[PDB]
Amino acid sequence: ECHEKAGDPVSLVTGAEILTLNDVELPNGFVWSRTYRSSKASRNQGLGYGWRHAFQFELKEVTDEKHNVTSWEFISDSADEIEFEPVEHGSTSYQVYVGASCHFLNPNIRIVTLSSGDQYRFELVEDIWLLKQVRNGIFSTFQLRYSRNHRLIEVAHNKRPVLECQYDKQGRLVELLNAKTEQVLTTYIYDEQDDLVGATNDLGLTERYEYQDQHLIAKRVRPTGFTHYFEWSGEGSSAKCIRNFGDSGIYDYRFHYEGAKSSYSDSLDNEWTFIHDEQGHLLEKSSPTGRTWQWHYDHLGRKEKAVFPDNSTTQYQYNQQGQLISKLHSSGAQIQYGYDSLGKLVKTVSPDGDLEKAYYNSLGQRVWDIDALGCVTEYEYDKHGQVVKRESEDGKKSRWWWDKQQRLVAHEVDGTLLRYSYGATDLVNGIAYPDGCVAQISYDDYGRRTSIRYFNDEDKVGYSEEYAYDEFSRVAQIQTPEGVTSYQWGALAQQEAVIFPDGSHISYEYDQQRNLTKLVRSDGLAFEFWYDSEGLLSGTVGFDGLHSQFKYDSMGRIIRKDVADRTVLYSYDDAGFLQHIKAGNGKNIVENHFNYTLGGRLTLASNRHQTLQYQYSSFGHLTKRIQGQFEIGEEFNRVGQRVSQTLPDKTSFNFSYDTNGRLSEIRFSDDSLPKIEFQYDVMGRLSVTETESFRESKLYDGVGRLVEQQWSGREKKYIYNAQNRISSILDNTAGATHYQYDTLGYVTKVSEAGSTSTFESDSFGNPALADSKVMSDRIEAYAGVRYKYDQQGNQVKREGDGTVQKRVFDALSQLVEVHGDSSISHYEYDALGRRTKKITQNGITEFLWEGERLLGERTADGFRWYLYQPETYIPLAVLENGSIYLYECDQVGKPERLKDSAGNIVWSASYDVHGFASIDVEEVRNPLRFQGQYFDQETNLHYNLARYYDPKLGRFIQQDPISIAGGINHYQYAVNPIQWIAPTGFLCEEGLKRLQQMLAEYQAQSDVPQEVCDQILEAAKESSVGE
Repeated sequence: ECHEKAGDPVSLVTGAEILTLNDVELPNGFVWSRTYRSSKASRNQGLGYGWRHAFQFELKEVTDEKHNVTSWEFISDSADEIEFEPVEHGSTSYQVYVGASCHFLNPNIRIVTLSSGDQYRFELVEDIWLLKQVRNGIFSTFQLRYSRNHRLIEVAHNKRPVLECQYDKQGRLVELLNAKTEQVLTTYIYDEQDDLVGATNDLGLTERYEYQDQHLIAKRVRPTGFTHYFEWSGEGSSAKCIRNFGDSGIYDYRFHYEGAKSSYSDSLDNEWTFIHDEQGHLLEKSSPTGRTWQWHYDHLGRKEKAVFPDNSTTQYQYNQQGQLISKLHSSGAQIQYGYDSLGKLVKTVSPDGDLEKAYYNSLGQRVWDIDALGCVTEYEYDKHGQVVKRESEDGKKSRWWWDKQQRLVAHEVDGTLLRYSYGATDLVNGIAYPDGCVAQISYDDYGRRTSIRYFNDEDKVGYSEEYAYDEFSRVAQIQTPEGVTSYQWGALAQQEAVIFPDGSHISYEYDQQRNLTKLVRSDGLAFEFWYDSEGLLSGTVGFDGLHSQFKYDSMGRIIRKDVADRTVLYSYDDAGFLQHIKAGNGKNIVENHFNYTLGGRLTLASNRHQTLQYQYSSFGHLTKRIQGQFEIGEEFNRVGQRVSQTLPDKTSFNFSYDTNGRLSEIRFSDDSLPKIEFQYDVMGRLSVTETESFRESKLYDGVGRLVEQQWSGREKKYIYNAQNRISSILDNTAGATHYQYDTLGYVTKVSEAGSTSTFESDSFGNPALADSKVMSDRIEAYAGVRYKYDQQGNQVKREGDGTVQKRVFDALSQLVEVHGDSSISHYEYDALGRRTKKITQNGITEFLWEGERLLGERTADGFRWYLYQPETYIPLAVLENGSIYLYECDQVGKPERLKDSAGNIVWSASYDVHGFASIDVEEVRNPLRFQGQYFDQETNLHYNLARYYDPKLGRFIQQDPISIAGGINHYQYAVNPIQWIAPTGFLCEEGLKRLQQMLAEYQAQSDVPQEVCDQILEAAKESSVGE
């Protein structure tokens, strides 16, 4: 038995049907669900026959005729029973092969700690044990109260009631109140028979249920529609449900029994086999493709060994207490857990040798937390049992404030101290930031968010955002200052269509089993998907072809891509990691080599051009980077911070942190270079950079947008339009630039001098100039330049004004050579996909990488290192020939000015709208154009991390391996290069991130849904492997 689309996973071979539905959900951790069970559907308590809410716990005490108890029965959801033996006071039961325990604190207090991590504190009143505490999480608890009659009412959230039960005089519940501005939420409906028939949700949704003859579910009708039918072949609790009819996306679900095995059909003619023993123990599970899972028990009720489809075994080892002690994998490492006398997880050992432990108080509070890297965290609770401090080592201590109503009044992380304010109900309507900004939220009468309005005093800045929902439960329209966006769902949360401004529409066509089949745009181009019998992506077709194969393994891992020209031939370590990659295109082999240890920490990535060996000392932190003939060390502190990074040039600059755990001082070891100091803002943003000869200060209007920059001799101001876009840039050194955009985010025209520039484009980023010529998505002619592509979709030939340039790549779609008129260049890449050596006519250039960003280079004239911001890719204070040169970057991070510590500027340049830089004063070269971009002059290109960007055309010259998961346009760099940085190539984002942007709700729409996006990301491992 297993999961099916027309219901819930089956819990018994006899055909026990389960149905879990959530009635109400609160956005603070509260939920009210219900569970139905076809088996044992002859008892009625609370709801109808078989229905049970999540707060029904009895803990009965079984008695016999001899006036002896000898048994305590604990009943949980889905009719699960556990038997505990009677013990004396101050002792526990230590139940076997279930992993539970029954602690007896006092004669009226019991604690039932299950294997999940709950406590279930029960209290005796006169003769029966009623549930009083749940403690389903670390901070989420549930308090229960009872009246003179034994009925559950007044459910609370750790201090305060948020729901009711409103029991009826008949003996059931019909309506659920709110205990605060009382209003109907569920209004259960009952017929003359004792069985749940109608739901009648608060928003008007009515879900009907009809039982055939014996309170067994025969049909169910959702409020939107797509009813589901049921048929049975037995009587009573021994009835086997067969032929589960579906109507939304499924149309066939057959179940066949044979007494010893069970076969399950599907709507795509796919059957799974299940073979059980004489009991409910699952022995074998067979897939229609050939994958077989096997289980072997220890003749005690618990599992002992598991066998996967591949030739591997996983064994378990318990103790005399019935808890899981160790789990060992075949030809690998093992995991070891350790519990306390109560039965909660207290210690866990990782396969890499890093232990994680904690401590639980006598009231369930967790204190003295220690992570894997090593950090003592001290928890502090108030009189009401809520964390107030959560203090770690070296700052990183939060602060929480509560009122008489025990509501979140103030929360602090690193010094923000933002305040919250609630309205007339238990919902926060106002947020006050320490910079003066105030964000108000306006809701509707159904408790949903409708409007958000930001406003700041003494500056007159702010905007608004609005949302409009659909008929039943979905979002229909979102109105932002940029524009309006509409959505159309397929009555099953599928979003059949999305509508973007300027008349843009994207349609999604699904198929059976609810799989994304086709994505159609407005111009007729379609992206097609094809799945196999296993539900995985078996093929993809882009807007211009590019067929794929996507071969998988017996465990669910991709083996080869084979996208119409070249396979990758992935080879795994046979333990859970990648080992080898061999790609080929026209007699071109790369032969990458990967080595991994038990639990990560590869420490090795071998290639034909590099070695890339790493070293770890202790606590799981890296301490040595050995790249080719270069060695970089580290001096990680006992608290986890890193200081005194040693370089092969014997520089070894030291770091010094301050309160709240932030970088505050950088002191070189040369004893001749001055130190650079940083000063952050109350909001947590870097504001001042101070040095004896360089003072930089960036200001903010009070909302989170950068407005003014000063460098003690030069000032830059930015003026935004009504659409929250950079409109005017005024530099103190005789400069005024104005931008004008279209209805979308693209730029239409720019004016910087007596001459102006104009651009035209459609709603998909393609150029719409008078001389632009594109076939489907690639540019064939632009500004008199002819581009000749290949079968893959990469710029191969470029014909400009009397100049022809050819480009040749490798089998990994990486540019390896470029031929021109008199300049032939070659490039070398390592196993991580980064450029390590450049061979040109000028000389040999070597690059050193530190993670994802570049760190220094060697141009055969000495050593020069590049420094960046603490947590930003903006370069600053480059070190060369024992001299520090300070940079001056704009709001995007493009270095335009560079000056030594003497008062005179040594490098000056100016950038255009397309990213090209015209240099006028050049004494010290600066090949950095954007954040993480390297500028090649011999080819006049930009290289972020794996792709070449063209500053003249304004977009990349090749498609990324996650093009479908990145955006609708495979060549678009960004919608506008004024507010987007897009580091490391793909995955563009905003350059400046504001804290107020976290309050806005999710857009609930993407270019590709999460499932297909994850399936695409997992299918491309050659570009996602790192450290």
